[PDB]
Amino acid sequence: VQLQESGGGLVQAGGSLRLSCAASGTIFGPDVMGWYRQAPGKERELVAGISNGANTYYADSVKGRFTISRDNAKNTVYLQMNSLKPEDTAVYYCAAEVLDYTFAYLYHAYWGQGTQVTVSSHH
Amino acid sequence: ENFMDIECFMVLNPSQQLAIAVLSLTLGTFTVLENLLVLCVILHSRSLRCRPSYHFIGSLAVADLLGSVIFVYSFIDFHVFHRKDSRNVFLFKLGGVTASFTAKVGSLFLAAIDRYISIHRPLAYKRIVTRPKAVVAFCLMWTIAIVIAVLPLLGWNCEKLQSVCSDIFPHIDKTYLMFWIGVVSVLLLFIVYAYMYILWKAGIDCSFWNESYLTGSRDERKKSLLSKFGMDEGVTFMFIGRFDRGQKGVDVLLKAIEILSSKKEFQEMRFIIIGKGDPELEGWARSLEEKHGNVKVITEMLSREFVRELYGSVDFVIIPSYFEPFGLVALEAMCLGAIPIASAVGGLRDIITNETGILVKAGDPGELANAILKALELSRSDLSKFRENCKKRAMSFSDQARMDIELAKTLVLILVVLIICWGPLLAIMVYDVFGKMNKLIKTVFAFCSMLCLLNSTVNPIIYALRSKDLRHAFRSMF
Ligand SMILES: CC(=N)/N=C(/NS(=O)(=O)c1ccc(C(F)(F)F)cc1)N1C[C@H](c2ccccc2)C(c2ccc(Cl)cc2)=N1
Repeated sequence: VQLQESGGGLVQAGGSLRLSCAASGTIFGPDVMGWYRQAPGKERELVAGISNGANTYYADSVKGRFTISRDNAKNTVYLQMNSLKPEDTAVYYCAAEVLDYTFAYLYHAYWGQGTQVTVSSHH
Repeated sequence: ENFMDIECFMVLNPSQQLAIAVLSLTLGTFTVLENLLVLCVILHSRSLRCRPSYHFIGSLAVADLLGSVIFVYSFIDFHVFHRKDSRNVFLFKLGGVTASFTAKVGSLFLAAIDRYISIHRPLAYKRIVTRPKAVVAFCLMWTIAIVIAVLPLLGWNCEKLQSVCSDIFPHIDKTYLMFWIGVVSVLLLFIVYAYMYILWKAGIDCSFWNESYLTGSRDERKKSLLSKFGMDEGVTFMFIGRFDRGQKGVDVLLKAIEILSSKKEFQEMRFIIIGKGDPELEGWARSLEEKHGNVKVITEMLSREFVRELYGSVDFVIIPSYFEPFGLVALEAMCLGAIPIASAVGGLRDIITNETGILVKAGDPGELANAILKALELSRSDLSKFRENCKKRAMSFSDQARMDIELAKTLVLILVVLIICWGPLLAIMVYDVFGKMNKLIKTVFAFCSMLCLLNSTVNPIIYALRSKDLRHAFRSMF
């Protein structure tokens, strides 16, 4: 499969941003999808995840300010964030896992290239 | 030179010719009324046309209608009237019958694809197979069947090409017939293969997490497993899942194990932890594995039957995840009689009740500690009531899969009835393609050509006998 991301750059503090990630699979592509972030010189953190409907997970530090949506007609994920804070300047990756129904331990995870998001409070 | 050649086979005396005519008329009328009954009970039911899995039923009935009404029409123009049909009318009639058969085969094609997506990709079924996509696919199949039927009407009759053409079908060229029968035969054999594969693979996988494949008893298997891990008997706890921060709370479990390590009940609490991932959590798990003798950590990849053996041997299973969209691990644990102590997040909220396990808060080592000591206290009494309650709860989540298997069995039955009905007829066209024939083969052609109308007769009987929802909808009208 192949994943393409869009929406990176610099954002003024307090603003909002849309990130888009599109996947090219053969049968529904990814069963579950998610957004990861990596601060410079820090480990990756789970910031968003969704499969369908009301199966959304946001971390405790981004709950109430990050919303995730999935479009199934084009097989893509959108991340909306608002009221950005300057600890969110990170490289964002798009992760897409297919998981097997017969065996819950099996899973295949695929990754995007990642886009740099720099939120700046400088006036 | 005419459609509906009944003047052949002069054995039929006038004492029985009227009997043949009236039985053909009553059979055609019966098929038409059955098919319109199927359509009207489909269209007067909200729950039947809203499910794409039943859509082909309507399609199948419509195809059978194209074999019914045309037959009745063709039976009126030769006995009741005596209108000799031209080339155009014969072409239209033969095209209608061929379109009926090709639409039946294509409806079985789309039904087989829908069955595969429903059974063997259940997570992707409710998002791939939508009503507009199914309607579009059925319309495309019907239109391609119509086009390939009406091709001789557009200039593919045998008098146009000035070449040799068939004798049992005047004004029908040989090449069109062999191409049509080749397409239909190839599609039919593909559908037989597809249904066989769908029913075969789903048999070995739908019923896998059950104690019927596990020998011995509970305590004997637990003792053998703990001796295999170099431990004594005791209350056993299990974790299986990914080693990462954010998805599954393996670090929550490790913190809880560290907290219980300082207490006086840790000698009666064995722990098994299976998984792999980031090296830091792996190192923490290995450090707790070497610090205490009653904590076992496995990293290597395991077989599915080994996990089935593990689920029915241990007493409790801990699922302290943060994001669980499906909770298949809880289903596999509870099907084999393993009481879960899980986090109330995601799909784990609506699977474990207050009598089928213990629920904790997400990412709470203290609450996990309290629940695990409560489970230790609860394990002192008998536990078979909780095991049977968890088995009854988890077996109730596979009811949709069993109905999908039953629908696939019904579809295999419809396919083999269609195969039996249209087999010898298409075999007569095969033998027409390779070699000539005498009048006896044309006679048995005319005799076995009523199997099409018989197939149209017996399809609604199968629909009424198999489908409980269709039966209840039919009983809702009166
Ligand atoms: C020349 C000939 N075979 N025509 C007859 N019957 S018949 O008039 O000979 C005849 C009648 C009655 C009886 C009896 F006794 F059983 F009642 C016997 C023979 N059909 C019947 C059958 C059909 C089924 C559905 C719709 C329309 C027609 C058919 C046919 C099928 C498939 C293809 Cl691809 C081509 C054609 N053609």
